[PDB]
Amino acid sequence: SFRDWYTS
Amino acid sequence: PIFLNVLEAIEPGVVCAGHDNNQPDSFAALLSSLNELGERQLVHVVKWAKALPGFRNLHVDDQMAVIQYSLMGLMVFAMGWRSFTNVNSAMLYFAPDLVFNEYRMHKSRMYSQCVRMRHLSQEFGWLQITPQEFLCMKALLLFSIIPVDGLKNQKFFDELRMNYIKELDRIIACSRRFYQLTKLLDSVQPIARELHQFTFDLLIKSHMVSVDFPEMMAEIISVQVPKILSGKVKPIYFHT
Ligand SMILES: C[C@](O)(CS(=O)(=O)c1ccc(F)cc1)C(=O)Nc1ccc(C#N)c(C(F)(F)F)c1
Repeated sequence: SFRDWYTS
Repeated sequence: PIFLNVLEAIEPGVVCAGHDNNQPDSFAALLSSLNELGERQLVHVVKWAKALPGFRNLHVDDQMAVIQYSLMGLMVFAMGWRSFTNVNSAMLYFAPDLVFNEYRMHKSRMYSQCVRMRHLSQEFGWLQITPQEFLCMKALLLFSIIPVDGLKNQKFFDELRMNYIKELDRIIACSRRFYQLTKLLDSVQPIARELHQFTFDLLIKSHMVSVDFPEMMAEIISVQVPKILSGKVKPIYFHT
């Protein structure tokens, strides 16, 4: 979710 | 001065907190805006960092980690600077709509840390920090906290840190300026650590005190910040 938002 | 050109060009602008300055300074109100401001600043720190010279050379997972670990410190250091250049250190300029005077410092239940942060702010004027030294130092803070067991591609990190230390010397050029500023950089970490502890404790007991955390900041606080508080993830101090 930080991950999803960062790499989106 | 190519490296500094870039630092100046990517530097975030003004971030407001969205705080209602007609409600009275209550713990829950002040901290709910601080938590919101924290998310709003994370957004800008991400865009900033992705545009930094060499940052994308890092493994993607290490990019994400380094931003999450160092976020507190980056925000503290930039806030100290704002407090200096805007209000000459009289109050803590978290944002244009969230300026902490003495009373707010008390109501936030973070007074001792607040007092450390305005000391830091004073240092900016005392040492006569230049805008260009501030920027290079801020960019170093991104590369100043890492897992004791290292990152996924640790060599790319070490290269990068090394090159940002060199840029800081290309800018200083005396031995004594390096000593003052490495020392200023180190003083960020203890403050960030206390903020981290305070933020963690507050999240755990947040339902009780009516404090509101944005989702992403909750995840960060619950997944990344304990790595730091449990000693798996430590600052890279210059001194002691
Ligand atoms: C209490 C808290 O809201 C926690 S948070 O912002 O959610 C946060 C959460 C996780 C972190 F790793 C760092 C910060 C916080 O420290 N907010 C906050 C917001 C803005 C600024 C600024 N400027 C700062 C400070 F660094 F300056 F203290 C702190």
